Amino acid sequence: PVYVDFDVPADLEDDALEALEVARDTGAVKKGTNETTKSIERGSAELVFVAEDVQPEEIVMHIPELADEKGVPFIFVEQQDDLGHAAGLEVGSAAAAVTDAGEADADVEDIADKVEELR
Amino acid sequence: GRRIQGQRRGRGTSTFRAPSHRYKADLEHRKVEDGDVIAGTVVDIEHDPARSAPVAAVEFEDGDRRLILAPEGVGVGDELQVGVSAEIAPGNTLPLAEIPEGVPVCNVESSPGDGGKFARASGVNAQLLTHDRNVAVVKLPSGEMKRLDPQCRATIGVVAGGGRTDKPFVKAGNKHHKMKARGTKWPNVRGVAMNAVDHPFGGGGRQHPGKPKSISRNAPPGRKVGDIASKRTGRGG
Amino acid sequence: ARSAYSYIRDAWKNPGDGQLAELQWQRQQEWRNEGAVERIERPTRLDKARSQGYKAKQGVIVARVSVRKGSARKRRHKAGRRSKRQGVTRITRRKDIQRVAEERASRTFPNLRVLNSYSVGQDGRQKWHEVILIDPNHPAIQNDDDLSWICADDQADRVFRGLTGAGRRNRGLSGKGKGSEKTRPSLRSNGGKG
Amino acid sequence: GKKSKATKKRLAKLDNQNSRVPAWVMLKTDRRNHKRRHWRRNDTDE
RNA sequence: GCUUUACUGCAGGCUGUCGCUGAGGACUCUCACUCCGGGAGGAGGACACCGAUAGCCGGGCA
RNA sequence: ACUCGUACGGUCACUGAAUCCUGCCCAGUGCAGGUAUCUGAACACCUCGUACAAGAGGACGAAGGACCUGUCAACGGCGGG
RNA sequence: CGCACGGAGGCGAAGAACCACAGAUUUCCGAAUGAGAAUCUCUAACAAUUGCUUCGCGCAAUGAGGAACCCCGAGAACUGAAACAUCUCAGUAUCGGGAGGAACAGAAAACGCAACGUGAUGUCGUUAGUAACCGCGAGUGAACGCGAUACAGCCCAAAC
Ligand SMILES: [Cl-]
Ligand SMILES: [Cl-]
Ligand SMILES: [Cl-]
Ligand SMILES: [K+]
Ligand SMILES: [Mg+2]
Ligand SMILES: [Mg+2]
Ligand SMILES: [Mg+2]
Ligand SMILES: [Mg+2]
Ligand SMILES: [Mg+2]
Ligand SMILES: [Mg+2]
Ligand SMILES: [Mg+2]
Ligand SMILES: [Mg+2]
Ligand SMILES: [Mg+2]
Ligand SMILES: [Mg+2]
Ligand SMILES: [Mg+2]
Ligand SMILES: [Mg+2]
Ligand SMILES: [Mg+2]
Ligand SMILES: [Mg+2]
Ligand SMILES: [Mg+2]
Ligand SMILES: [Mg+2]
Ligand SMILES: [Mg+2]
Ligand SMILES: [Mg+2]
Ligand SMILES: [Mg+2]
Ligand code: NA
Ligand code: NA
Ligand code: NA
Ligand code: NA
Ligand code: NA
Ligand code: NA
Ligand code: NA
Ligand code: NA
Ligand code: NA
Ligand code: NA
Ligand code: NA
Ligand SMILES: [Sr+2]
Ligand SMILES: [Sr+2]
Ligand SMILES: [Sr+2]
Ligand SMILES: [Sr+2]
Ligand SMILES: [Sr+2]
Ligand SMILES: [Sr+2]
Ligand SMILES: [Sr+2]
Ligand SMILES: [Sr+2]
Ligand SMILES: [Sr+2]
Ligand SMILES: [Sr+2]
Repeated sequence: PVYVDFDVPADLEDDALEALEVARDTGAVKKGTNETTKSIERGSAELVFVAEDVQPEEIVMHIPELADEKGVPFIFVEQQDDLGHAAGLEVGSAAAAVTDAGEADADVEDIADKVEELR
Repeated sequence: GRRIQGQRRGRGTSTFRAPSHRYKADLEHRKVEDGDVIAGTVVDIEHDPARSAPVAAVEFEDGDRRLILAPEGVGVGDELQVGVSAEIAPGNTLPLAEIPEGVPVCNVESSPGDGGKFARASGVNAQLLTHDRNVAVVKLPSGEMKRLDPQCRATIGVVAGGGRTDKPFVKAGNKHHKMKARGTKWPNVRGVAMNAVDHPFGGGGRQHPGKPKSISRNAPPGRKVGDIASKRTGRGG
Repeated sequence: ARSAYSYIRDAWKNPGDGQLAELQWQRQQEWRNEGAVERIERPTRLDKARSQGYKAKQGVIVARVSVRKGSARKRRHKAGRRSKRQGVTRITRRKDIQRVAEERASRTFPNLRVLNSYSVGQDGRQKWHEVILIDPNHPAIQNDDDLSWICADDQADRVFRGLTGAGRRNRGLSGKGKGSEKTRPSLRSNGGKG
Repeated sequence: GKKSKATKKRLAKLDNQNSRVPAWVMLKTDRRNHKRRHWRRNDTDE
């Protein structure tokens, strides 16, 4: 909420998570805030995911601005457990990143473009 | 020295407490959701041990039985009303806004919904003076002009039992019996009649206060006795 | 490159600036309505917790404790006292609020032992600290190479004896040289002059 | 006064403790109850 | 033990200042905070309370 | 605590039923109110000083005091010539 | 066949008594824990607070004691200063909390015989009534080092 500045529609989120699953089964993904943060810094992040139900918020606060001064696009997910399941984890995940997608390059690109229009 | 009587008071020991367990009811304005729709019948008139004045037992339409701070002229059988659209008759309770100016009121609220604070003793009453969209001015029994929220509820009429103060106690026994019903230590020994150790005015070979009686507001407890921050004293001038 | 943790750390270097400021103003409202000791699922400051020995593991607990701000709540003398000993107002306690916080927490969890604690801010009348506690009886910890040291009998009630880091710090044991003459090996052994 | 079952057991013990050192103990030990209590002269507990 | 314009201090009261504490020399506001209200909600409001310090009074007490 | 109390109350004091009455004094002391001007601490601010600091000075000035007024059914006073 | 030498009687070569180790039994109150109570009572009990958790008291923890010693907190006054306020008595007496068989401390953001030097920590001897404090009064009072004792050095957080 303090780091969230734009609302992502449920349908748009569905598109994003579906793309994440195929991204792990084809390309490559990073699970967990630490790994996600390094991707944004190293430049290998194509699309980063950030959960909105993170408590404490400190854990993710930095993403929305780190991704900006690195030109990396990000999208907000409503639930931490859905992001983790999409990434293929039994547990939840505060943040994940698509490091080089796979057969989702078109979808991801569009999703990234849709977010820009959504402010 | 030793702590003065005023200090023993604050400890709230048995001697200084009021016989609450003997008290009847915390006479507060009945709560109503809205719309005003609420009335009751006076079932009886009782003596209130805490105020030495009469109190009306009232049974409401919803079945609630509660003692009420009775104004003068209320009797068994009478129908009392409480709400925004209540009838402007003695015994009824409605916000100061709905109460026409120039009309005597009692048991006035200080903050809307508190249940009544001002003008509750025998015979007293507050005078509702000015209306407004923001404030209703009332003249309390002390003569002070009190600006209040027009939403503050109040009962119409003067409190019952007026004139109680007109008859003298005559003898100590009568005072004794009244005192026994209040949170007060009685009788009263004059400070000047005590030993120096017991009170600032104590000591001396003859009875007279040590220094002058008018004490500063800033005086600490144990010393604040006599004429507390008096703006003047005596009768002349 | 930088750890995600380093960002939580950097944010907390100035709890009155940026997002953290907004966050604190919001949380403190909820904290003021909470109890004295409140167990919490996750540390408010991950970097600090982990840095202090915390682990997302069974037997590791965290609790936020609030203690009143200010000097000693002292009762004035009721018998003869020389002017030096007649004070009340300016007297301060020798244990710091963080240490009081740690103890109040340890008492709430009789079976757990205090591992460490850290500050999470303060309003105008109280301070909050989050204490990391450990269950010395859970096998998850009895087998943890990094934490099983706290399972030793001599670590029982370590907070009440000042064995905590904040405890040792408050006992004036930081310096190994000059200034620590009356503090090491213990305040009591040095006649209580530390 | 009203005695409870326990008070009564103690009073009972106190009364039996008030017995004399049996005749045989004198012979066996080749020669005194230091706890000889009297209802009037002495005073029990409780 | 007691007294006081004895000496020296310590509580306590009053008062300024810092923190809590925010938006647009006097003022508006609401979001912290306080109170009223079962509640919805109302009043108050960056004051008050509380923490800290400074000046004044201070046989109430040592 | 007072208080299931709200000035026809309750707190703090003095005097001490009734009856006839209760003069004069506000300079000192107390209390309270006001106050142009004077005095009045700390923080912040300005000058000097110190590559910083200690420190010196300045500006502003709260309650309080000066000053003014009210008050004796306040403490008390009611003489010499 | 206790202290304890009596009377009656009994036990022991089926090896008793007696001693060592191990085990059985082990009423009621008691931290006292189902609830209450001056050691009893009433109708299934980890009461209370916690951790784990099959979220069920299922598996666990705490409580109280102990001669002093130990560690963390609160903290006098008589007294000395030929009075007394800072100072002193003294961080003493006493109080709150807590561990162990010992505690605490401990592998340098050290020392500073200033070095081309020492090398975790306690403790003992000394340094020394020295430096330092103090109505610079009365009084108060270290450390580095040195000689010894015993010696021991490691693990995380993060980077990846
Ligand atoms: Cl009366
Ligand atoms: Cl502990
Ligand atoms: Cl050396
Ligand atoms: K002394
Ligand atoms: Mg009432
Ligand atoms: Mg009268
Ligand atoms: Mg009474
Ligand atoms: Mg009298
Ligand atoms: Mg007398
Ligand atoms: Mg006498
Ligand atoms: Mg006195
Ligand atoms: Mg007289
Ligand atoms: Mg007199
Ligand atoms: Mg030792
Ligand atoms: Mg017999
Ligand atoms: Mg309230
Ligand atoms: Mg005295
Ligand atoms: Mg008389
Ligand atoms: Mg029981
Ligand atoms: Mg002396
Ligand atoms: Mg001398
Ligand atoms: Mg000393
Ligand atoms: Mg040294
Ligand atoms: Na504990
Ligand atoms: Na010291
Ligand atoms: Na007897
Ligand atoms: Na005496
Ligand atoms: Na005068
Ligand atoms: Na046994
Ligand atoms: Na148990
Ligand atoms: Na259970
Ligand atoms: Na002497
Ligand atoms: Na003397
Ligand atoms: Na001195
Ligand atoms: Sr989770
Ligand atoms: Sr009321
Ligand atoms: Sr009420
Ligand atoms: Sr007198
Ligand atoms: Sr007159
Ligand atoms: Sr324990
Ligand atoms: Sr007798
Ligand atoms: Sr008379
Ligand atoms: Sr005067
Ligand atoms: Sr060594």
